[PDB]
Amino acid sequence: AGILFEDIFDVKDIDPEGKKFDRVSRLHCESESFKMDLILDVNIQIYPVDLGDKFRLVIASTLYEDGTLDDGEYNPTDDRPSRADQFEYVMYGKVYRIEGDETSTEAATRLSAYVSYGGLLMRLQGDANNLHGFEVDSRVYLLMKKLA
Amino acid sequence: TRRPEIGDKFSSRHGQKGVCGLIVPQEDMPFCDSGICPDIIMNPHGFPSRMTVGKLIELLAGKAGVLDGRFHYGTAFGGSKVKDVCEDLVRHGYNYLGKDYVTSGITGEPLEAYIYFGPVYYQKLKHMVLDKMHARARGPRAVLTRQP
Amino acid sequence: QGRFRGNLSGKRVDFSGRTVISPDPNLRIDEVAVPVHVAKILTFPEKVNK
Amino acid sequence: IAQLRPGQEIDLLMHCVKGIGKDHAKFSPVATASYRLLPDITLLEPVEGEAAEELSRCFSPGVIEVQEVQGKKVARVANPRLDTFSREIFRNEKLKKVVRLARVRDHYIFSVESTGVLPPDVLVSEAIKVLMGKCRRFLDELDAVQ
Amino acid sequence: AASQAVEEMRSRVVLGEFGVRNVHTTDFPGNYSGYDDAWDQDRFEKNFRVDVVHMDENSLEFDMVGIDAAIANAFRRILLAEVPTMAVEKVLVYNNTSIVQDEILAHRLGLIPIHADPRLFEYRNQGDEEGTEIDTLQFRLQVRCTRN
Amino acid sequence: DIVERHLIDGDVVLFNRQPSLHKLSIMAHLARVKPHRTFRFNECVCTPYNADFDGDEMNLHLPQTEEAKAEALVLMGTKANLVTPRNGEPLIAAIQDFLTGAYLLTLKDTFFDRAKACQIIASILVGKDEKIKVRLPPPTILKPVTLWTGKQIFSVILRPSDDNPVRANLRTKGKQYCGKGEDLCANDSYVTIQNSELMSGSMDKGTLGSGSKNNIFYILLRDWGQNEAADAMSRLARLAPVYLSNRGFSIGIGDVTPGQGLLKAKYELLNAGYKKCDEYIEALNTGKLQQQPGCTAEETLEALILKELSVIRDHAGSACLRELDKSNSPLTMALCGSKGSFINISQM
Amino acid sequence: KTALEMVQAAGTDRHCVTFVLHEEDHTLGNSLRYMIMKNPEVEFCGYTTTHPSESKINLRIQTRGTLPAVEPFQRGLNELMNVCQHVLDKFEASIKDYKDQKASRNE
Amino acid sequence: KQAMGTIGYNQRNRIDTLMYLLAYPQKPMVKTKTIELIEFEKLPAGQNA
Amino acid sequence: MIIPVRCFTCGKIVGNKWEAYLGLLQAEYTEGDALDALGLKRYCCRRMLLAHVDLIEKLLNYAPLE
Amino acid sequence: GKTPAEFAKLNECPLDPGGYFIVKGVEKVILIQEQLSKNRIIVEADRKGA
RNA sequence: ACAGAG
Ligand SMILES: [Zn+2]
Repeated sequence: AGILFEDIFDVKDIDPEGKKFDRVSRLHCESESFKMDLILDVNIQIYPVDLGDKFRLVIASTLYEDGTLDDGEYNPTDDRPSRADQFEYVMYGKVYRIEGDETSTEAATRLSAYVSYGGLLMRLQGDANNLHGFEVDSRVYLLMKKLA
Repeated sequence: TRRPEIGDKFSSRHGQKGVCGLIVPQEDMPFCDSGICPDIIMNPHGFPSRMTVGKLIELLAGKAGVLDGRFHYGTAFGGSKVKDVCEDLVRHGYNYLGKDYVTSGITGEPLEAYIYFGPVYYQKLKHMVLDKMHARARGPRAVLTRQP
Repeated sequence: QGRFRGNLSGKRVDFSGRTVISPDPNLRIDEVAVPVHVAKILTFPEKVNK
Repeated sequence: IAQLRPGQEIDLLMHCVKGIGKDHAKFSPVATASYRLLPDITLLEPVEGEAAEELSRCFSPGVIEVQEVQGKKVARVANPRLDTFSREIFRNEKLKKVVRLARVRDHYIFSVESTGVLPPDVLVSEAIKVLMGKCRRFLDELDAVQ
Repeated sequence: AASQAVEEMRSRVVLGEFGVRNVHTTDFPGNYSGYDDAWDQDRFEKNFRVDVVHMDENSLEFDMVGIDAAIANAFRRILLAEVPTMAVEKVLVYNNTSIVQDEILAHRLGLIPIHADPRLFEYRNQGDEEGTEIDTLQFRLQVRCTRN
Repeated sequence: DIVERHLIDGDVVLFNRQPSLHKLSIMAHLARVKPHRTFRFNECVCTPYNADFDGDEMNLHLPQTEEAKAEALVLMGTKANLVTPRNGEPLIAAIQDFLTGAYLLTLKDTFFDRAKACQIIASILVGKDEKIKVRLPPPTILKPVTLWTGKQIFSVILRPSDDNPVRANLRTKGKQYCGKGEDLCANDSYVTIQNSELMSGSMDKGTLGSGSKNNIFYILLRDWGQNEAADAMSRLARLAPVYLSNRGFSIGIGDVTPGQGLLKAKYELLNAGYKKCDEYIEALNTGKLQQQPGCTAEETLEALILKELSVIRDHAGSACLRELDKSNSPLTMALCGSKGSFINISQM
Repeated sequence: KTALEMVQAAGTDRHCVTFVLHEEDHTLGNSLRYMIMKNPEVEFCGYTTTHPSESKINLRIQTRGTLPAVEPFQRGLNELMNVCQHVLDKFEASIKDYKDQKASRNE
Repeated sequence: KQAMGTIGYNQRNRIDTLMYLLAYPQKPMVKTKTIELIEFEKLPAGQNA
Repeated sequence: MIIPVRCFTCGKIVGNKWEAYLGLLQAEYTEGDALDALGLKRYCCRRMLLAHVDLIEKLLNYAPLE
Repeated sequence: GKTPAEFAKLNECPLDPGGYFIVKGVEKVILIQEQLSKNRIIVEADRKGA
């Protein structure tokens, strides 16, 4: 595998401060299996997300499950079996800031990871044991499938 | 007989003076559905700082006027109102605020924003670059001080 | 208009020109377009060497 | 051309030559040549009643027809080609949400008005050959280099 | 649905209240998930049709279906700028005594359209002030005004 | 022998507006000969000269000596004079239609497919950039559609080829920052440029313009050298017109027309404010007025009236800006700071 | 005289080259770019006018694999020519069909 | 005051130090009442663009 | 001075409509009916006749003659 | 008191305002001069504040 | 000596 993180997320709010943009919506989500809160921008024109939807979000280091990190360039035209065939939405971006929780003065374990998908931001916040394998200046694939 | 070139000063009856900066062919102008392309393209950036709202109304009153054979009055503290000319434009099938669906002449694809289109009175000013270009290499000198 | 201000501290100079200015964004910021009519007049003395 | 008074005289001699319109605008053969994509105004919900009349006045005078089906007025799109898109359906507050003003992308409606030099069916045929001629010229230079 | 939104996005220019959307052309290979947008001459020759809807003296309206903006705009630009015609370039004036200035009269006579078929004539060479049978026509205007 | 040749491309030539208030009013430029009669220069250099292209005239001087070329080129060159001597702030930077085009490009709503990404980027491939391999970045969105977010296209200004060494870094507050987001703000107004890639935030006057520091061209100047700043400015001057002229950007009478939500609010404010003034009129002429300390009773009345009348403008002003939509062209120019202000919008 | 000049990118063995189409403007540029972008072996394609005073366009092509960019460019010219050949045959058929119908009516 | 236009009806029989004329002048499409009092729309200075 | 031969914006020949336009205004058409009867659909052509001043009809009095 | 048909014999324009002289062939206007009213008691402050 | 222009 080349998976960093994987969990099922439930959408809890769609626009906290109003609809600032047409195509983009700021999804605030919470995970069942782990206590992870998720901020995520998605293009809601190509992929529409509703306030009750439940989706599976995998973050992966490589899009080919055989664990070959060979990415000189990404060719859209090329067709081979990959991980994206199982998922509806895919984004490519870079982890750019790992930051500690400020809200407790002692004995804390929550971490924030920030990923930017060309300006579509993600904050993934949770226990340090679940965010393992994130490093600054690393490039990750988000993958996302809605569940019935 | 002089034809307008780069550097010739034109003005527009509201203090929006401006020198000619580029002359582009008819094939490169943006064009409406009816085939009209502008004689002059004016930059929108002049209006916010200068608040020449009267130019914006003159364009609208004139457009509603040419379409029905009227001269609309622009008299101080009076004149033809926006509410009257808006109803003239929609009767002739144009948008009530003069904005039109404009196609790019370079790419052929349509422009995203609607573009304001109308007839604005433009007056040519006496200041022409041909009467102002000057160069000296060496030449005649004064008699008292032997300097140019 | 006396000697010290008008003719000594500042003075009329040759190899000089003046024209209306107009924009051109396709030039670099270190460049200026000079018209051919000024360029044919404003000469520079190039010393001949190898 | 001119206008005279007695004793005044004009005598001259003209030389007509061939040129393209990129050189000077007196050579262009068209009054205007343009195109527009074709409208397909579609009704998302059925508009009945006296809202059918005010939907037929937010458009050009021949596109929305109001028809009686049971002694009741229902509106349908009839000829969306004649629409000029004045966007009057957005001044109305109740009917912004029942229409989808659009344009078919791959369907153009050319309008070529000639000035009289040669008729416009020959103008389009000549215009297509010019683009064929531009492609032919650079194929010759790829052959000349290689 | 995501698929219904994709189909609108690649086939309809939609007009909003504040701006047009889906303006660009997108049917290129690798822009979409399952679609095969590579060039296929047989698919072009099948879909393309031309319908002439109106024609009379000096006017023509016709529909092209299945061609792209990048080629329809080429036809628009050739008709404006690159289809040749015959027009006056030189005026040889003998005894002009009218109030109309000679430079203005020559400009007016230039803009008169001449019925000569331009395919039968060649381009006049560089220089060559006289010209010949192959590449020039000649007109003579001569008017004397007198009292009745 | 001495040959008095014509002025040719690459001559060092002095260029000067007639009133000079500082040293940057006269700078040295490399000449290029062009057919039309005017002098022409890139509009990023309008701010040092205080030039405005409304029939303005400028002077040109041709130094007649090799020693005068070198002093002009090394000391007075524009690339050596990007910052004013006074406070050390950049003056050669982006201006109107290079700030507005950059702002609209870097907004979160912009997505480009491969054909339009290439056609915006290919504009920069002119001049000395004609030999570089263009480095189209990987797309952001992959599975439903292949989209490039407009921030990536902007980053091609800062690093246009794989061999270019520039690694710019910037982290600053934008103009319309809410103050609590810390890169998660709702306005998308916090700027991060990490390794010459724009990770968040739109580009305002405060990041691409001449006002002050925290400017990415100032970062390039201080961290990578003069030539890198001058290249990026030439790329922005070339790229942003190609976007903006094919997006369309226009102002109309419908962009300054008061909606019904304001006309009710304005009527309430005028009636309330005038009636509060009328009571203080009565309290001066025919009663007690609480005379403020240090002023006479008449003067105390002027400061109360000016208080009421300021409240009317500010409350009516903050009512119009809440009912304006986005893509209102004065509001875009006010937000990015390219021209105008929220006073001007509220005033018209 | 020559209307075409090829300018290879400095590091790249013929897969990146800029084509200076002389005596041209947006008319050929945008149409030819469209046919080249329809080829799945092209990575980047786009044109710029060097200056409004200059009738040049710098058409850049970059290809994915090992193939030289001359081959997409030549295929681009040929397919555009075949499109314009087919557009003409359809147009002239519809004009003749319209004239024949109009002459067959009211007679 | 500086706009090119038409001095008057005697402008062709008039010899002056310097005179500017516009070839095809047009009268304003939007006009004041003051324009009608001074008769500016008889010898106008400008063109509708 | 005299009616321009072509419309500035599109190049339709409006220079032959002038002697007709004045004639129709003697038959008491309105301006907006007179331009519609001559074929001036687009408003850029309409302003050629609507905004024109016939100066040459008045300069030609002062002009010298036998 | 002439009619517009008789201005044409004099080569003059009916709309020409007059109000000016012709002296040695140049048209010269006496401008309106603004003045203070004589025979009026000004009451004003001196430089020294008296 | 006056009027302009920035
Ligand atoms: Zn016209």
